[PDB]
Amino acid sequence: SAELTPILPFLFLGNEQDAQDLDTMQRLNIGYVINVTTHLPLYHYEKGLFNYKRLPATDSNKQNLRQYFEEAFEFIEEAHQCGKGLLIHCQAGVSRSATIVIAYLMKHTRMTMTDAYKFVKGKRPIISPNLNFMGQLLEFEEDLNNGVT
Amino acid sequence: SAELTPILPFLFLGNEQDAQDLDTMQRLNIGYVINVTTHLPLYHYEKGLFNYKRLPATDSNKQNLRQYFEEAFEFIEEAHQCGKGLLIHCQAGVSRSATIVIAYLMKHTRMTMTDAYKFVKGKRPIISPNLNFMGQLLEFEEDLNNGVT
Amino acid sequence: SAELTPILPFLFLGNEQDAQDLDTMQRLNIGYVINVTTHLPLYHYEKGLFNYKRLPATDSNKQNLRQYFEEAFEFIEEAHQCGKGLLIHCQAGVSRSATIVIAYLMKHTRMTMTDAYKFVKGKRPIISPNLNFMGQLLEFEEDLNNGVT
Amino acid sequence: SAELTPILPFLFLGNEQDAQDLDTMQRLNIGYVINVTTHLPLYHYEKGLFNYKRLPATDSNKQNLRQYFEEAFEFIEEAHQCGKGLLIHCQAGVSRSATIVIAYLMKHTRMTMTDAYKFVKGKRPIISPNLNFMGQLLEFEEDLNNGVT
Repeated sequence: SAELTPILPFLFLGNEQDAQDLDTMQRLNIGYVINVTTHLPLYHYEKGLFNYKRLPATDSNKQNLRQYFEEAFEFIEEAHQCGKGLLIHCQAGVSRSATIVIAYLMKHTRMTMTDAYKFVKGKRPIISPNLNFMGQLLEFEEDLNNGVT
Repeated sequence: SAELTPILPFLFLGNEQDAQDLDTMQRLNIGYVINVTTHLPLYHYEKGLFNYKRLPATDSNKQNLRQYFEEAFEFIEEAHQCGKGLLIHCQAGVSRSATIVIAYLMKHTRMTMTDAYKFVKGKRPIISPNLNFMGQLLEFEEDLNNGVT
Repeated sequence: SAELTPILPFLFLGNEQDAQDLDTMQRLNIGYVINVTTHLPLYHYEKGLFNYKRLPATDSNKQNLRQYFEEAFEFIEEAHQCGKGLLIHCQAGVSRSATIVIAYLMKHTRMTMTDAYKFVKGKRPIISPNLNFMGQLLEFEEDLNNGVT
Repeated sequence: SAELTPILPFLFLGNEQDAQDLDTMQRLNIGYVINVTTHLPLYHYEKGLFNYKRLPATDSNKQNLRQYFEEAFEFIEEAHQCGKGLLIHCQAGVSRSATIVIAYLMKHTRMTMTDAYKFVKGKRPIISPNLNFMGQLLEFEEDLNNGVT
């Protein structure tokens, strides 16, 4: 399967198997995990080693991900400001979780949607957010451009 | 091997190799060809069997295909009205030709983008991603949904 | 369906679906809703988040909309003077609600009836007030021109 | 967007780059151009497609733009009456051209300065600050509020 992807030094995009790799996460100084699924466990919750957030979304055509953008960015920024890394994952690292990372890059590194997509896809070539999510990323771009978030 | 792909009784999608299958073209009653590249030959041109239109695109970062939509739709319709089939092809991955097919299904059979995409990909499972064309289709969808002329 | 239409920075024209989209309304800083129907609910009334006004009109050939113009304008102006936006809707955003917006623009931005129509239609191409309403907009123009309101 | 900006059905605002987009101009039915610089070319002049007016300003300390308002309004109106669009452009930041657009909205659609500014910036989020033009618009607002001719 595809390896865990460093996006920034403190932000890693991955799949459910990555979220179980305790040794890798501790090597990378990860202290925060975002699980972008309704149904997966928070792996290693009971060892109390990470701070977790669930964004309980499906990968469907009606799922609203935009509603979770602000919360996710705040959590990435919490990890960032205290010098820890954050792992964000869904099942494959292809769609839900990639959409959140692209959006983070749009807001916080001011990349266009196209540039943030290519930035992530260059690092993790299997990403492919569904068209619903792609439409949300375009509306998010509009709203960022007009100062509307 | 493979061959060109039925989309509607009068509309077929294919790649570079598929366009060279003169036997399949005649059996499927294809009378019209759209070649969505600047550099490929008009296959079978010298035989004088078909009506051609070249849309001289590239599969590049800034290629505008929306500009050709109205012209391609008119030519599909002229074949439709004549009782002949039209093949639209580009190259391996069918990214440019699929973009125009999806557009035609969105405008003329009123499918949403996601539904037209799924309709085409169900028939033609390999569609190379192109973020630029995907964005032109999402904008074309917004325009159709808003009733823009 | 057509997307919600910003007419002015504090005035949005929409359909019944738009009036349910709580997240969009709060993003747009909407604090006021006008519902131009007799029979639809005031969506989200029970969350006590918006100020509402019902203009309980039908889309018929006998319906008097002029009688509601002054009330609607006062409400739009309440929203405007306190720095909030207003969403006005009927079922489709096509006829009743569009007529009210066109009339607001005639009185408060001094647009002719033709110019206010084209202004709204340019932003929301699906609008089409019925001929009864169009006749009322013309007599409203007369009364504005003569100072008779 | 990467092109000129609709303000009213017949009035568009843009920069140096936007003025060079001959396809966008024709598609939007722009027949008229106001170039608010002393030094830029009249783009597309040799094609004989458009009616031009140069307002030979600079974006400087003491540049008076108020002096051109009446002339620019007459030209906008001539286009409006003709059924054609008018593009007004200057350079990156659109400070001079936006000043004239805001002036026209204040005089002809009677928006307050702040509301006209917000209307334009909502459509065109980058407006370079110019304290001198802002002061001219504030004095023009006072004149209009006092009924000065």
